Amino acid sequence: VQLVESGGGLVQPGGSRKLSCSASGFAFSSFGMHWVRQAPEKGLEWVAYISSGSGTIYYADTVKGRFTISRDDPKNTLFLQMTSLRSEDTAMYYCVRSIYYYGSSPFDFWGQGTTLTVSSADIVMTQATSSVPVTPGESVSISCRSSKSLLHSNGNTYLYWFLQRPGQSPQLLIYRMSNLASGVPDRFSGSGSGTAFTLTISRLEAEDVGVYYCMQHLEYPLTFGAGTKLEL
Amino acid sequence: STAAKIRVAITCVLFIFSACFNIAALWTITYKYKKKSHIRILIINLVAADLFITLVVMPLDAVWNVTLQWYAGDLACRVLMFLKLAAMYSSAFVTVVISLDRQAAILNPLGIGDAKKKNKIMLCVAWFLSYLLAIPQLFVFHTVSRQCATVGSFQAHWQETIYNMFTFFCLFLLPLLIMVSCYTRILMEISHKNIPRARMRTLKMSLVIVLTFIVCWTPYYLLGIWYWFSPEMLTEEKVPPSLSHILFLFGLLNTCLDPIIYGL
Amino acid sequence: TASIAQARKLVEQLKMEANIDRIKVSKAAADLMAYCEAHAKEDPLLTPVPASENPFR
Amino acid sequence: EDKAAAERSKMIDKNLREDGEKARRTLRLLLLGADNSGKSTIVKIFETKFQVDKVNFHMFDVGGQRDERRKWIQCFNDVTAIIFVVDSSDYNRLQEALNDFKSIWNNRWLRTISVILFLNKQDLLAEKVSKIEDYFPEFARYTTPEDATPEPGEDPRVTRAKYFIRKEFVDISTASGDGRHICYPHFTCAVDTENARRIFNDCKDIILQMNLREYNL
Amino acid sequence: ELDQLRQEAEQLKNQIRDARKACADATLSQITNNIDPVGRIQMRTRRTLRGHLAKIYAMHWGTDSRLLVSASQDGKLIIWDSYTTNKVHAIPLRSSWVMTCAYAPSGNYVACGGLDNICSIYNLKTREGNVRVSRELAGHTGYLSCCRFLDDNQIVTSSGDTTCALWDIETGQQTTTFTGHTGDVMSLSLAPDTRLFVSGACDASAKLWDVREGMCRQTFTGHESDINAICFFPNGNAFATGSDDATCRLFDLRADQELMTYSHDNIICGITSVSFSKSGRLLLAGYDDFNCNVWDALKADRAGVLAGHDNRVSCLGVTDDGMAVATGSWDSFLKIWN
Amino acid sequence: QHWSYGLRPG
Repeated sequence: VQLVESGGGLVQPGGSRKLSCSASGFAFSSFGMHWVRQAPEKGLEWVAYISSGSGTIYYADTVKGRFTISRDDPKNTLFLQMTSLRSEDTAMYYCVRSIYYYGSSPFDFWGQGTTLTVSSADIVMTQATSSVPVTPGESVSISCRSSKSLLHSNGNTYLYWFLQRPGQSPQLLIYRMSNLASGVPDRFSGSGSGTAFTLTISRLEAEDVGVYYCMQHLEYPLTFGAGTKLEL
Repeated sequence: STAAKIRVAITCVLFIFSACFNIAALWTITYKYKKKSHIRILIINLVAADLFITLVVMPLDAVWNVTLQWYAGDLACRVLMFLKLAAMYSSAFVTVVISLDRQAAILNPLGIGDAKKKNKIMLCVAWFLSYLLAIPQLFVFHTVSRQCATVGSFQAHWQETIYNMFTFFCLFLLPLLIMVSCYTRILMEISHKNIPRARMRTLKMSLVIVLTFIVCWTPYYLLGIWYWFSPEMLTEEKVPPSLSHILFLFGLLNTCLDPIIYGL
Repeated sequence: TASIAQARKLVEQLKMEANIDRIKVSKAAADLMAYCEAHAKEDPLLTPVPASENPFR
Repeated sequence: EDKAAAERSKMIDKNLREDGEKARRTLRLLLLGADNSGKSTIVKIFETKFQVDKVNFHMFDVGGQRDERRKWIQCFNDVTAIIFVVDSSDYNRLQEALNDFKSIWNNRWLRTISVILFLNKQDLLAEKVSKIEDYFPEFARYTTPEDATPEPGEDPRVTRAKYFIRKEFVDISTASGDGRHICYPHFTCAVDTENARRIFNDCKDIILQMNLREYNL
Repeated sequence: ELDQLRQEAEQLKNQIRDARKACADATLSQITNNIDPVGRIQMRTRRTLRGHLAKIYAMHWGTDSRLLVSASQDGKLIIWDSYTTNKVHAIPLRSSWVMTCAYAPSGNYVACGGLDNICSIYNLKTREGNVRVSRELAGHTGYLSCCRFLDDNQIVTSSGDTTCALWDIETGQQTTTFTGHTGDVMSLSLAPDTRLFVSGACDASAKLWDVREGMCRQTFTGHESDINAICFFPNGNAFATGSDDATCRLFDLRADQELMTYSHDNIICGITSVSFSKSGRLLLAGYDDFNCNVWDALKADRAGVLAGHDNRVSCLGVTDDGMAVATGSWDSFLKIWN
Repeated sequence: QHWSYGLRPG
């Protein structure tokens, strides 16, 4: 399972470019695909979504109309056409697969990303502190708050946790505030109460150093919080 | 004036019987074909056309029988006559579709699996055409000045005659020809090859269907052609009003006979 | 022979079955009834639960 | 809320409907017979496929399964026809074939399923009548019917033997079937090539009579 | 000495009958004659699942009591979310003739099989996002009638070969073979503790098996025809069998005898499926008369009827939380009842 | 009578 993104580079303001993602190692047609962005020295920001069957598309209010999202299942590629550009589009663009069914693990795999340089009802996620000093072998808790309760009538608290290590792409840790993603060490745990959530790492390690992000999947304008940076 | 007051009563009792039979057959199809089948689609479509006839044609007949002048007005006449003709055309075209489906099932059995699609398209066409051929009713019917009649619309008698003959072809003659073609094809195919009892049943069913159709619509159209090719029969009052009043009901007689024939 | 071996296996299995220790049918019935009574309050189908707690309505 | 799951279910439904559309036009047949019978050679678990006038035929030979065959025959209660092959040359095993045919014909789940019968190995039957190949049943009382339509150049002993075997099978057929299913006897051989045509014609008759019943003709 | 062994077997059978008769001092009807009846059980179709086209031959519930696997003759397994009626998975099969389906207790895998004489184990939690065939088990010489997971690495199978098997999925080998029956094994039920399991075959007999020892413990011989369905009482000390002779029966292992018969004169059609309720007070049995019955397990009286199917009730299951009952029929519809 | 046989209400 690997997603490799091509495109990027310099563009003058007002230009246009098509980012592409080549997917190899899984059933691309049976997945939905998200374009997410990360401005330099800043957090994540969901950009676009195209579902399996290309029957549902969603855009952020910051890109609606300017950007379009398309997919070619026959040759396993996912395209983002950016038509008008400005300095606020300068960012690393990641492609994230997300398969939706009962018990699924959305946002499991992330791409490496492509750099692109340009020469009120949304739920707000707040992460208390910009950073926390940590020492190996101890336990650390990260706190997140949501403006709106994420506990739906079906009992699913739609909070997701991601870890971005220095110089790598985000990796899923927990996908519904309690469920541990495949390949994640048991030391990570997640609890919540519908509006306040906590991610606990039992024993810190060299791998745990990085920025932790929270996300909500209640209303499709998905919102991330300014992650907490665990460094030492 | 007496025979008209009898007619209204016969029309009312026909309303009652037809509603009873149509609703009963619609309910009974849920048991006879509790598993969904194309026969159910065709039968419910025929019952729908028959109920549309029952719920429009009869009220028109009773009300007009009492109120000799068409007290509703002009556009009321146009749209209501259009609805009457469309309902009768729907009945005729749906029975034609049923006959074609039976012919296709017996002559080309292997295609039964494709009969749910084909039937569907046919039905749609029928219904649309029944409302496409009914449009002239709007134009040709004008309210007159001491009921509603076409005497104020057609410029020459031959136009009226050919219009009546066109509805003759589209309502009686063509369904009869298609029914006879389909059923005689079925009989000659089955006789070309249990099968004896089967073919006896087929002959009984085909003969009853064709002859009931014939008897139901032959007096009605007999008076029809009489008048259309010879209007003077009414100026000299050769036909007593009792005969006309009774005979025209044979058309609605098929409304009640259709559920019994095709539903059993 | 094959028949001899089959018969020997059958008789050995019958002997193994015979040695089993059996309890009275009354104890069987009593224990089945006891289990049914003990877990009667936890059976949704036997005692229809409120429509709120039923996930299918 | 997760509408994506509903969308995935809709896509699954679309694919399932397409597969059903693809499979609806295939006419299914169940081939069953003894080991002596030439079941394999007829068509020119085991699956076979063939075509006649662009109607697909899917023929199933269970092969390694039950002998009462009753636990599995229920899986084939919606097939178009059961193709039953009997080796006519073997007189001693012909009673076994008749008993198997009686079993299949009176089975609970096959009361609507018709049987296409292939009295295979007809040239061997002709060769065996030879004198030494006497007939085990009480056959002396039988003589050819007035309506016999023998193949040209057929020795009368041969034709009366053939008609005796056919009469035996059709007697087992009519005696117990309440008109809901019909047996179609045919005589075939190893080099015969018209078998697919015969199955096609028989199946057309089967669906024609199914339609006659559906319409209460 | 064939006659000597025959006489020894007959004497052993007579001894078994005498011991059973001695143990039978009362009857379960008499003992339960003072317990209040369960009353009229009204159950309504809460969900109907309509994706299938051909006949449904088996279904199984997941341990979560929410997901549900169903196998159909059109070569398709469907894993549904019953709460929302939407299809989680649709698995296409190599062979369209499927007589069984099982759901792993952990929910990772799902097994199927049929006339192909192979048990196919499918993996659901693939990193590729598609259900793959984790393995095919190909040691049986007869049609696969039933299969039940013990864990993610062991599966028990019953075949018309007149034998059952305990497999090892990783190595694809028959770890154990149970070879006592004299007829096609039609159903098996796995004990709650998984130590034992019962199997009902077409020799009008059921047999109790030790999974790890590999030997028959008891043989129950009450029925008069094939035993299509078998289920365990929730406590592992009894089991209910459903046979073609329009009769269900209850057997208790410790007493090693038949306790009660659930039959009525108006029922002359065989039992296809048998299932118990969570408490064990309800015995739901599917019948060939296009409808299912609900029996008072203790009083033998018919407490209710489920009558939504217009064809044979092929399969019947009850959730681990006892919330609902899923019945699948030859009409291509599964119905959840509560 | 979809036709006008007299004005005889129809």
